[PDB]
Amino acid sequence: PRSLKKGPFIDLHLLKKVEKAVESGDKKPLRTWSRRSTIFPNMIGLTIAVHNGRQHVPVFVTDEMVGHKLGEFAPTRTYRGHA
Amino acid sequence: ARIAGINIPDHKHAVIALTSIYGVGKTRSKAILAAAGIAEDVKISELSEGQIDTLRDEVAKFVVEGDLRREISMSIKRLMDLGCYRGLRHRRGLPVRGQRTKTNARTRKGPRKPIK
Amino acid sequence: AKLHDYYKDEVVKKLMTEFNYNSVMQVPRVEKITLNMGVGEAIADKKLLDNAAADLAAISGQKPLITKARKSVAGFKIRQGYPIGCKVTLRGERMWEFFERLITIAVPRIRDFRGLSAKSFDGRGNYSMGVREQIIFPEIDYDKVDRVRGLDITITTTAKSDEEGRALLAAFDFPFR
Amino acid sequence: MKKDIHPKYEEITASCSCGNVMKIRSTVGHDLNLDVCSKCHPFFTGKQRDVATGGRVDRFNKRFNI
RNA sequence: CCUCCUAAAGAGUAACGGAGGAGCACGAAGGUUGGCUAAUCCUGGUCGGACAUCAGGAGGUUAGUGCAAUGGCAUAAGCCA
RNA sequence: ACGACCAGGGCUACACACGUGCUACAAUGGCGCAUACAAAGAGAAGCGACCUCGCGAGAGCAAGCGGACCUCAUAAAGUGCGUCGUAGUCCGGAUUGGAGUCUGCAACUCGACUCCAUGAAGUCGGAAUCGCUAGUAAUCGUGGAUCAGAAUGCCACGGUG
Ligand SMILES: [Mg+2]
Ligand SMILES: [Mg+2]
Ligand SMILES: [Mg+2]
Ligand SMILES: [Mg+2]
Ligand SMILES: [Mg+2]
Ligand SMILES: [Mg+2]
Ligand SMILES: [Mg+2]
Ligand SMILES: [Mg+2]
Ligand SMILES: [Zn+2]
Repeated sequence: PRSLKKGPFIDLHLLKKVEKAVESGDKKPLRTWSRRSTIFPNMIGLTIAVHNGRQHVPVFVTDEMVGHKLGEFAPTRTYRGHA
Repeated sequence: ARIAGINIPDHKHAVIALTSIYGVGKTRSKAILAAAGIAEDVKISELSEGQIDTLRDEVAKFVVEGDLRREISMSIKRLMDLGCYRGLRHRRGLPVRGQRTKTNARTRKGPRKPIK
Repeated sequence: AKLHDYYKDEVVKKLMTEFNYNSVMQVPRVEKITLNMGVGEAIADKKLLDNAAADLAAISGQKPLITKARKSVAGFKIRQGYPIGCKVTLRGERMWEFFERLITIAVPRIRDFRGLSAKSFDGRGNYSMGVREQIIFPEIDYDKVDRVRGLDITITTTAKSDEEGRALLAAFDFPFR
Repeated sequence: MKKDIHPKYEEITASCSCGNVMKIRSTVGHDLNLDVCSKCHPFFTGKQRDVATGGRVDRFNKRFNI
């Protein structure tokens, strides 16, 4: 986990994008690769297509998702079952 | 000898006896005892009722037993609802904290299941 | 008897105020409280049933009836007239006393108690509930008991509607939800 | 009720941590000492705090401050 | 040997006609006095589940009869003491 | 393009089978307080005393020192006193929840460490099978390389024996 004195980590570009979206009021999914980026309060309401390594999967941001990071909601490997 | 809605063994030392409560380990018990003014080595038997009451009060300060359990459940349920990686792991019944699964995950997985 | 006395003066009055009843006899009253221990494990050995009965007696000052199989069923491996459960029906002052105990002591002693089911009324007034542990009653000693067991409480009342019954119970400061 | 088949049933005093004194008829025999009662039990006080759902946004605000 | 149908509304009535049972049981499952009323379903209820035990309603003998079938049976011939 | 650059993912998946290890299953022990005796090493984009703050991991301040000088760095098993009294326990620590620290552009996948909570399996292990003849086996700690960080591995060092 991130050190508290350092503050939370968000990619600059992604932050800028988020800000732009907020300014607009638009509801089009934003395709991003920044899985390591922490979700913010201002990020709520937006859909953001997080890259899973192969494809971009849309994540509708909720109140409970805030403290979390973006990669958590974008499962990377696909396992069904052995038999 | 009932603290936080559960019966507690009398013959055991106070520190260890408190540990019978879901919500307190050793350190917590020690802290409780300090708050009370009661010695660690003394048994639950041969205590004054006032002392016991004080101990109960001290226990009440921490989230213990059923209350704690419910909270724990909620967190898990919350995670499940989220559908985050940890939540996903929980729903599967496999190690959350990034442990290996190829071998040695038998605490989560239970006993070995033969291939049909 | 304290609770009966309370009912006589206050609860009835409250009920009248609420439902706007014409007759004082139209008011609901708790007819009987029925306690039951279903004990399937008795078919293996007789003593367990006896123990259960003793526990029941300790809980409620009456000696229990030992109920028997109405019909034989293979699914549970029992024959007709097999001593399978034990039951106490409480009426009058003793019943009132039991009720007093239940709410003022026993229910409070329930481990992880966050209320009683409000939607548990049969549809015609008569409330029912069940306890997982017999040790919630201060009558049973924690050290003495060998087998953990429980019982079902059934509060039968004169109430025509379930809502009325609920109201009555509330008037007796019944925990609910 | 029947004379001999029934267990002994006599009035006892049930003391508590509240200071509440409760004279009740019971099969216990000896004087009873309680931990909690109906008046004491944290139903009205506890159950508001005991759920503790809260929110994440506020938590985030608290610890980072931007 | 018993029950039903064949059997034609008294009785009886045949066929290598159509269907089923008996070769017992019970010192209470007999006598009597006193009391009681079933199947099944729905709802609620610790473990407890389609199905034990407890409530309450619907239900109205659809149950029961020591066993085949028929005729009976609440005045119960059914179930307790 | 079977060449080159980039971001994200994977090499860490998980019905299962095998190998090599670590930790245990306790009392020749656990826990608590006190207290003794090493060796061998490393260190400048490094080792970092003291003092202050932090339950703690650590943080702040900041000497020293390319080092028989200073630092890592308190050896641990042990010894003495106390406690537990054979229990799935004051054994055992897996797992999970919450709160954190540090490294690093960055710890979701996927780090280590700390605190509080949680307390699985396991009561010496079937057929079978391995190592070791002396300062050896067994057991106890310590250091180094690789390294921003990340060892139960490896290579070393001493203790008891
Ligand atoms: Mg004729
Ligand atoms: Mg004729
Ligand atoms: Mg008669
Ligand atoms: Mg007769
Ligand atoms: Mg590999
Ligand atoms: Mg194996
Ligand atoms: Mg076990
Ligand atoms: Mg290193
Ligand atoms: Zn009280």
